[PDB]
Amino acid sequence: AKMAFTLADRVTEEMLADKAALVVEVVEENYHDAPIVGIAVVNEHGRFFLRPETALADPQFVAWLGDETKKKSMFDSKRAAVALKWKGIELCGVSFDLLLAAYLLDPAQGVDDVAAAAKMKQYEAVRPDEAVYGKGAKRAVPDEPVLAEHLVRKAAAIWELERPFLDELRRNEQDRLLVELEQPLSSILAEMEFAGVKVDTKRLEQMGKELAEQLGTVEQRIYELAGQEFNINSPKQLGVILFEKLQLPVLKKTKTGYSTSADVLEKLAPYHEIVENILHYRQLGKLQSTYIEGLLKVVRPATKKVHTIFNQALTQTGRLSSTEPNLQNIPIRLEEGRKIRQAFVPSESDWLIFAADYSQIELRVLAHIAEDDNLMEAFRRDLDIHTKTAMDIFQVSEDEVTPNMRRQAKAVNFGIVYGISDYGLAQNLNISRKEAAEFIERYFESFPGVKRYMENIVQEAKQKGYVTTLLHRRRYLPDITSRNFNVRSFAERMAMNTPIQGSAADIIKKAMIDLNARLKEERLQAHLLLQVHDELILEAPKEEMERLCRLVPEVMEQAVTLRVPLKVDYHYGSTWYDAK
DNA sequence: CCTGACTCC
DNA sequence: TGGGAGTCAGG
Repeated sequence: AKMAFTLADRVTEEMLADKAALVVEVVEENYHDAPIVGIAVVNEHGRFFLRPETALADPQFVAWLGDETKKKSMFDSKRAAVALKWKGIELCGVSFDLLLAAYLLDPAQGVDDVAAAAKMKQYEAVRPDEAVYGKGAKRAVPDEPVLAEHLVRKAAAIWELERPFLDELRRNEQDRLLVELEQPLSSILAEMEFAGVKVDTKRLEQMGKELAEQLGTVEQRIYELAGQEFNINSPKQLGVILFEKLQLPVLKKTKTGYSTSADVLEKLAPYHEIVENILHYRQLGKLQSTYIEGLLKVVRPATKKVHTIFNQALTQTGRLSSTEPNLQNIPIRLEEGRKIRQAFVPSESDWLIFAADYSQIELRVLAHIAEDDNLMEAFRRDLDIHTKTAMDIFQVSEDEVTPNMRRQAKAVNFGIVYGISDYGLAQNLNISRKEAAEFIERYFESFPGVKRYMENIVQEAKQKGYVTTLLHRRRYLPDITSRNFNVRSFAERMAMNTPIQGSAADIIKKAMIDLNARLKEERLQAHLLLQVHDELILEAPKEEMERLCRLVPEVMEQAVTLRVPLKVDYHYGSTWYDAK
């Protein structure tokens, strides 16, 4: 705990070396248009702290930040990059991101500050951010000498930890996953977040006004049916109405009381008509609270854009997540909610939304990894995979598959990927459990390679302690040999599912990198707006639709080569709603 | 604050 | 007794 550093008043030349650890500190969790509170640089020549007002107005330092040949090691470079974009400054030459390095080494550690990464290599000459800034209403930037030391210690940590982290990644055969996939993707996500998505607020506000009316009507219908007013949004009060007043059967309990889950309420419809009304109300209520009000609260009013933050270092499987607002859970399944998408529009006149989605990428990945002959052959023929499973399960010709049979078979196909049990499948489909069990037993008899994969992958997890994806992402599963059935079983389902979900994540991430390259190469104005796990959303001048119709699916389908084809569907239109 | 509701993949 | 997420109101 004896670290010399220079608290500089102006920028000097020795601060602009062609390799440095750089800290551009943004303390607000949402870094969009957020203040930069301080800057640290550590390099061959020493350690430096700079005041943003100085350094970000210094044409020399700004030149250095944007010089691609001046290499920077950072932690969470996307945060710095975006915060600098809001200040009108370009950051290039980031060659190492410790956040992403830590994430690839072990997603379970939940590393979100430099101290937590440093802990992976027993480096303790740096403090947690929460310790320096405090939490909640106590959160605050400390006095300059304290801030400065903290920023410098974070930079010094990055400086000393780069080699050890790269050394383990390389030993794990994950170094390319970092340098050629995650770090390039970070820059692309930075572009997407900063560009944002334009919102039709007049349309959203009108929809909210009508929703309020409808909510009120449904609400009063519910009180009439219930014979009493209560808070419908309180599972506790609801549970009293349903299971005590109306004496409906109790199908499930949770740790706190009667369950009122959608699954449960659906099964109560043969008993009382009120449950259907209540489901409708809770649906409409979430629309109003989250997709009207919540969304309007985060729109930047002068530009009418919303700027999500894609968390790249959070999920245990390699997926992104999306926050403040979450733009990866915009309604689509019910027409009532789907119309929310009418409010998501192009950012320029005479532009259109272009949405491209992988068809059944998880099942194609399963087919590939399990190398199951019958499943691979179906995909090579582009036979409807749900129709095919229905034929095997029910043992019928293709022309005998009722839409109900296909409905059930779809539930089987997707459920196998999550390790569904017969209980779960019976409840999902609301069918006989004896029958549900027979569906699963017949599925594995028809796709024996999948059965072998599920057995082999759990054996692998037990022997190695972790499972891996196509592009060498890992997930450690230290509970896989627990003597406790629930704990062990959950870990076995993670072993089964993670190579599937995680490889699908790998593939779309690489597609984004390849797509951006192709877009720039061809000087197209089109650009990415969102990723939604197995979907990519873009906007572009209307003139460019013809090109994207060929280019986007092609790049997505060719991202990796599997033993089965990848297939991508696509649509475009005047709003996200219309891109279907 | 957690829990259980809704939303998405 | 179904894998991975985030936000919301109620309590």
